[PDB]
Amino acid sequence: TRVFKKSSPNCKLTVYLGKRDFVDHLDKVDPVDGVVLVDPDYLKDRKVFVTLTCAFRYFRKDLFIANYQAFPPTTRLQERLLRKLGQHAHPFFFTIPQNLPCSVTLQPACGVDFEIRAFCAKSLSVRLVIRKVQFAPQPSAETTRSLHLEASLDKELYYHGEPLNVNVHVTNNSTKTVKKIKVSVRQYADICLQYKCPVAQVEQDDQVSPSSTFCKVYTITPLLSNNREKRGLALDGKLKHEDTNLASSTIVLGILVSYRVKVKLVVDVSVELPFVLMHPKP
Amino acid sequence: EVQLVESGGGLVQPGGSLRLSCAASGFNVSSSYIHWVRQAPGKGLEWVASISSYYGYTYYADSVKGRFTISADTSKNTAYLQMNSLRAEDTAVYYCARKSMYHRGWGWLSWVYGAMDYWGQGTLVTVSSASTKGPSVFPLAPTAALGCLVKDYFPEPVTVSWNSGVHTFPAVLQSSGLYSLSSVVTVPSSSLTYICNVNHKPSNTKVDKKVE
Amino acid sequence: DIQMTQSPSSLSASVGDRVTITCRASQSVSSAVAWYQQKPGKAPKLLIYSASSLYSGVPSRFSGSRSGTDFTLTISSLQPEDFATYYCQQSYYYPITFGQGTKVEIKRTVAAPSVFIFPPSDSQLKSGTASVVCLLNNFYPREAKVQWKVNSQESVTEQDSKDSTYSLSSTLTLSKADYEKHKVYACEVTHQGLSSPVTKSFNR
Amino acid sequence: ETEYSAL
Repeated sequence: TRVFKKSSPNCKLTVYLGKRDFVDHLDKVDPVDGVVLVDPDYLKDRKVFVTLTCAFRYFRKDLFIANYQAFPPTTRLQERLLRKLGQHAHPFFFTIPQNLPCSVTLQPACGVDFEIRAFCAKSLSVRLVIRKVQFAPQPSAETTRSLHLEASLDKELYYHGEPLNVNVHVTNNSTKTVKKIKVSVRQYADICLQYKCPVAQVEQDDQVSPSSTFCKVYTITPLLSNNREKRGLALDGKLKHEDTNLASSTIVLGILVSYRVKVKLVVDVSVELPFVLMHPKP
Repeated sequence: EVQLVESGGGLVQPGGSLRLSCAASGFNVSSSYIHWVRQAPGKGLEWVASISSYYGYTYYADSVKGRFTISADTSKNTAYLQMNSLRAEDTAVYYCARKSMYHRGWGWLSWVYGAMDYWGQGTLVTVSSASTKGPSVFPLAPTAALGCLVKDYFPEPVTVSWNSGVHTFPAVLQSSGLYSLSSVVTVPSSSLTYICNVNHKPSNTKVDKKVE
Repeated sequence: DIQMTQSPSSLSASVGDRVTITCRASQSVSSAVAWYQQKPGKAPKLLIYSASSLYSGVPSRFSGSRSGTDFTLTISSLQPEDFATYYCQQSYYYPITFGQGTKVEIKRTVAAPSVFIFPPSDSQLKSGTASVVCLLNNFYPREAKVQWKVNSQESVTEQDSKDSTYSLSSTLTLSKADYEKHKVYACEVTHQGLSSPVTKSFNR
Repeated sequence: ETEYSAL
């Protein structure tokens, strides 16, 4: 049906690859199987090599490199890709260890990005960018500061963009009258070789004056619309500079991204809750 | 199940304004490209505007850039199109449609702007510099065919009945703007009574005329 | 923008026909086209995407194909229910551009216009607006012309469900004076199904 | 760039 072909200026060497978004099932990473198409004159003695990379930039800290030689040799999709090509069609087969940093980049390249590089030379160029990605498989926080503040989330797993609902319970016995309630979202993006980032904040001047109870639900939504101008914002894997989502929530060595909900009063005791922000499997 | 509801359709003078609400059920406005389309009277479709909240992208058709303005409310999971400076040409039946940004294989596709597979039900947007009137009914007299002309009525629908072979002839917009149509029926001349009944529910004007 | 022209502007068809509808874009397109089938009164439905796909629920008798920038929509068996307008629209560039419809008509025996000519009535004369009527009742097919012999509007009925006919009505609107000025009114009907044009005329 | 074809 659909398969991606890449070539260099001379085009003697072509790489056919089925997918370009590798799903980490957390036990078996979708194996990387591709086909190299060459000619005899352009190679003759020089063998055909291909490489998988996990290049981390910001510094080029490739946490892993493996070499598989298309020619000489050392799967059905490979079968069908080969049958159309003939003698100079040679498979390469890389297997990603399950424990690699997923594909995350930083909006100004930087971050984590896999890659398949295909070349031909005598002794161990086509640049095919791939990525690692994951699919989406009841938070409750308390604080007795008086000012009893309880927050709860309907569910922990929310897809990118879907609104998140927060139940707030404010019991105020005190004489200290509230000014605001802010339900904010914090995106922690730790660069490992953990910075707070405000992405959404539904502030309402809901004041619960002495000896009172406040019980209502807020709905907050972190979106890239207002986050376009946030330096260090962890975006998801960018293929050839497409437009990407927010760096999803890692499910555990590169950049570690987590997401929490913070319910802050301005009196100002608060709470914090985590949630998952990964796309669902289509 | 995914559906859209378009609401906010009613009369509005030229140079006025209106607001159309697309309530989207079954999906989010941040995980779908929302497109406001229309269709003129007795013509084909025309793409008015399209938005994506997650990336905050807006695109207007060259004829509705500035005169129409689209945005969304994610808390209510709704899309809003504020129609400014509505004009006669803007008269149409307006639709709302959605393109799921899913099924790239993993996540969102930011460069598809795909085909809108889930439309609403259509809300009429009218534009007219005239006020409600009552139809003026006239008889048309001589297989002998006889009819009645229902001239200068506003607005639709006029329900002309005759006591088979009866047909209402679409109300064509005169230069003034009013709806003026005709309606005839054919009977043999050997029996040449018929009464043409004009109904106008918006004005509650019911009239009868005699032809035979 | 892109002029997604579609042809033919109108094609005759009946049960079992294999209609071919072509859509040509002014600028290059990249397998991004959709053809929408709107019945009169309802809202469109998705038929084609990727220039060759079949959206779920779209009857298999519809198909689309690409032969370059010329996108082909093929309805191998144009069933009775699939009588609507078909507009092509490319979802690659912005602003999206729609075609101009392929009005799916119906075909029957070449018919004649049972012509009638109507002066106004006493009440209409009293009112002041005389709308002289030229009623081309049950004439098939829609292709024809009406000429006035003393500012006409053709209150065309849509294809009638009795026998796929168009009960046209060319009406000329005057005030009392203009109506009274002339003496003999005539409207000439030119149609394919008649040996000669029929000029229905009467005395004021 | 990542070209295209078929199978």
